[PDB]
Parts: sequence; structure tokens; C-alpha cells
Amino acid sequence: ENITQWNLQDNGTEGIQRAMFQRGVNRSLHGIWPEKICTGVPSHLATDTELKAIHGMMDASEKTNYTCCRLQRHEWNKHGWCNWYNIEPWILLMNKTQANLTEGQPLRECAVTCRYDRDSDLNVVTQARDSPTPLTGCKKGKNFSFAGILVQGPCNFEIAV
Ligand SMILES: *[C@@H]1O[C@H](CO)[C@@H](O[C@@H]2O[C@H](CO)[C@@H](O[C@@H]3O[C@H](CO[C@@H]4O[C@H](CO)[C@@H](O)[C@H](O)[C@@H]4O)[C@@H](O)[C@H](O[C@H]4O[C@H](CO)[C@@H](O)[C@H](O)[C@@H]4O)[C@@H]3O)[C@H](O)[C@H]2NC(C)=O)[C@H](O)[C@H]1NC(C)=O
Ligand SMILES: *[C@@H]1O[C@H](CO)[C@@H](O[C@@H]2O[C@H](CO)[C@@H](O[C@@H]3O[C@H](CO[C@@H]4O[C@H](CO)[C@@H](O)[C@H](O)[C@@H]4O)[C@@H](O)[C@H](O[C@H]4O[C@H](CO)[C@@H](O)[C@H](O)[C@@H]4O)[C@@H]3O)[C@H](O)[C@H]2NC(C)=O)[C@H](O)[C@H]1NC(C)=O
Ligand SMILES: *[C@@H]1O[C@H](CO)[C@@H](O[C@@H]2O[C@H](CO)[C@@H](O)[C@H](O)[C@H]2NC(C)=O)[C@H](O)[C@H]1NC(C)=O
Ligand SMILES: *[C@@H]1O[C@H](CO)[C@@H](O[C@@H]2O[C@H](CO)[C@@H](O)[C@H](O)[C@H]2NC(C)=O)[C@H](O)[C@H]1NC(C)=O
Ligand SMILES: O=c1ccn([C@@H]2O[C@H](COP(=O)(O)O)[C@@H](O)[C@H]2O)c(=O)[nH]1
Ligand SMILES: O=c1ccn([C@@H]2O[C@H](COP(=O)(O)O)[C@@H](O)[C@H]2O)c(=O)[nH]1
Ligand SMILES: *[C@@H]1O[C@H](CO)[C@@H](O)[C@H](O)[C@H]1NC(C)=O
Repeated sequence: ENITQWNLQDNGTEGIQRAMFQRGVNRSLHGIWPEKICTGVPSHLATDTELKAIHGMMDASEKTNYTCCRLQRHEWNKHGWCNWYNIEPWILLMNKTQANLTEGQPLRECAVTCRYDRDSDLNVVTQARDSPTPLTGCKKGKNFSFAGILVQGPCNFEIAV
């Protein structure tokens, strides 16, 4: 099964999370990851015109001012081509995932990486995914802030349940 992961806004974290805060973006798709990682010559080189059709996904690179298409192309190259075989169904899934993320807090949202904010005493979530996973930078016993939404645990749904 595919892991869907995304970035969340945080002015306290340099890079994409800061660029997101400035542009009023809450969630920005990082990738959709099957188990197979692509290696070798891609079956199609992704174009800027193709990658821009993933609406609302922000590049993690400062060089494009956090727009398009360094991260988008990296994702196609490392996780896309050998798994989707054709760019069209891949762009459509990526664009639809971002459209869903743009609507707000997803049904399943689990913290991946945090920046613990001493001032607010919160785990400000900087990256999240649709399934639970071991945490990075999340302070034990502290509540979680997912682009402004306060959650008591790492997920917004019970994982025992
Ligand atoms: C979003 O997040 C960013 C990053 O943390 C915040 O930006 C910081 O804001 C503070 C407060 O305005 C800045 O502090 C001031 O730094 C001055 C020196 O800055 C240097 O220059 C580079 C730019 O080339 C900075 O990026 C570096 O940080 C350098 O250190 C410093 O001179 C200044 O002091 C003066 O003001 C204070 C009061 O604010 C006085 O008490 C003091 O005596 C003196 O007069 C500040 O300390 C900080 O530099 C900014 N950081 C960055 C990386 O940009 C934003 O505030 C956050 N935005 C929101 C909306 O919350
Ligand atoms: C989770 O991630 C996996 C990838 O690991 C996704 O599965 C891929 O889904 C895409 C569709 O979104 C599939 O692409 C289509 O593949 C057709 C050929 O596939 C054959 O069948 C098996 C799978 O049962 C493959 O493994 C073989 O290699 C076979 O070749 C292909 O013909 C088709 O292209 C046609 O349509 C497109 C437009 O839709 C045209 O552009 C094109 O010219 C052509 O007419 C698609 O490329 C892909 O096969 C799937 N890969 C695997 C390994 O299963 C899941 O969908 C993801 N699921 C979720 C929920 O995220
Ligand atoms: C975007 O969100 C919609 C709505 O939650 C998802 O659509 C659901 O898909 C499942 C099957 O995967 C259906 O059983 C539901 O009926 C659908 N709901 C609606 C309201 O259409 C969709 O899968 C999401 N897309 C992606 C790519 O994440
Ligand atoms: C980004 O997320 C924040 C936090 O959930 C959203 O802000 C909420 O917006 C509603 C309606 O505007 C207010 O009633 C709430 O008080 C807000 N919550 C907080 C904590 O500020 C914001 O709307 C989202 N932005 C986008 C573009 O979807
Ligand atoms: O979508 C992204 C890509 C990168 N990073 C951050 O930027 C760091 C390094 O930049 P790079 O190795 O991707 O070039 C990553 O380890 C992570 O801390 C993100 O938060 N989101
Ligand atoms: O299945 C995956 C793929 C990637 N990552 C993490 O996401 C970041 C970038 O993945 P990538 O999209 O560049 O491959 C890396 O820190 C990597 O550890 C995962 O946790 N699981
Ligand atoms: C991409 O998603 C947007 C919503 O963010 C939607 O308006 C558009 O139709 C989608 N593009 C497609 C389906 O090619």
C-alpha cells in the first residue's frame, strides 16, 4: 500500500513550511509512495507543463521560490514512472490528492516530523501522512498542532481502534 505524505505550514521551520505560512497554504503534498523505488532511465521525462498540472503542490526548493518543479520531478523520477508507467494517471492522482488536502484536515492525518514550540508548549507538525509511523522531533507528552488544529495524540483517529 501507498504512503501519502505532505508538508504542513510552520513559520518556525525554514524552507517550504515557512513559504507555506507566508502564502496561507496549510497542506502541500510531498509524495505518494509505493514500496518500489525507481532506478535507471525514466520511461518519460516529466515536463514543467505536465508537473504544473498538480495544482497547489509546492516545490520544496528555494530555487523556484517554493513553486514548481524540482520536488514534483524528483517524485516522478524516484517514485512515479516505474510504478504508474504513464504520467497522465500519475498527475491525476497527485492533483486529486492535493485537491483533497487543500479542503482541510484529512480523515487520517498522522504526524511524521515536528518542531516542538517551547512558547506554545506544542508539537507543531511539519510533515504528516495517512498512517502512523515512528516520530522525529515530537516531544513526548505534548499536544500536536497540525497547521493550527490541536490534536492530543500523533493521529486524529485511534490506532488501537
Ligand atoms: C516568522 O519567522 C521568522 C523567522 O524566525 C521571524 O523573523 C524574525 O523576526 C525577528 C523579529 O522581527 C528578527 O529579529 C531581529 O533580528 C535583527 C537581525 O537580523 C539579522 O539579519 C538577518 C537578515 O539578513 C536575519 O534573518 C537574521 O536573524 C540576523 O540576525 C536584529 O537586529 C533585531 O533586533 C532589534 O529588534 C528587537 C525587537 O524586535 C530589539 O529588542 C533589539 O534591541 C533590536 O533593536 C531583531 O532581533 C529575526 O531576524 C527574523 N528572522 C528571520 C530569519 O527572518 C518572523 O518574525 C516570523 N513571522 C511572524 C509573522 O511571526
Ligand atoms: C498505489 O500505487 C500503485 C503503484 O505502485 C498504483 O497502481 C498503478 O495504478 C496505475 C493507474 O493509476 C496503473 O497504470 C496503468 O497501467 C496499465 C498497465 O498495467 C498492467 O497491469 C498491471 C497491474 O495490474 C501492471 O503491473 C503491468 O505492468 C501491466 O502493464 C496501463 O496500460 C495504463 O495506461 C493506459 O492508460 C493511461 C491513462 O490512464 C494512458 O496514458 C496510457 O497510454 C494507457 O492507455 C496505466 O499506466 C498501474 O498499472 C498501477 N501499478 C501497479 C504496479 O499496480 C495504485 O493505483 C496506487 N493506489 C492508490 C490507492 O494510491
Ligand atoms: C479524495 O476524497 C474523496 C472523498 O473522501 C475520495 O473518494 C472516496 O473514494 C472511496 C473509494 O476509494 C469511495 O468509497 C467513496 O465513496 C469516495 N467518496 C466520495 C465522496 O466520492 C477519494 O478517494 C480521494 N482521492 C484521493 C486520490 O485521495
Ligand atoms: C488553514 O487552517 C486554519 C486552521 O484550521 C484555518 O483557520 C480557521 O478558519 C476558520 C474559518 O475561516 C475559523 O473559524 C477558525 O477560527 C480558524 N482556525 C484557526 C486556528 O485559525 C484556515 O482557514 C485554513 N486555511 C485555508 C486556506 O484553508
Ligand atoms: O518536501 C520536503 C522536502 C524537504 N524537506 C526538508 O528539507 C530537508 C533537506 O533538503 P533536501 O535534502 O530535500 O534537498 C529535509 O531533510 C527536510 O528537513 C521538507 O520538509 N519537505
Ligand atoms: O516510503 C518512504 C519514502 C520516503 N520517506 C521519507 O521522506 C523523505 C523523502 O522521500 P522522497 O520523496 O525524496 O523519496 C525522506 O526523508 C524519506 O526518509 C519515507 O519515510 N518513506
Ligand atoms: C486538479 O485539481 C483541481 C482542484 O485543485 C481541479 O479544479 C482540476 O479539475 C484538477 N485537474 C484535473 C482533474 O486535471
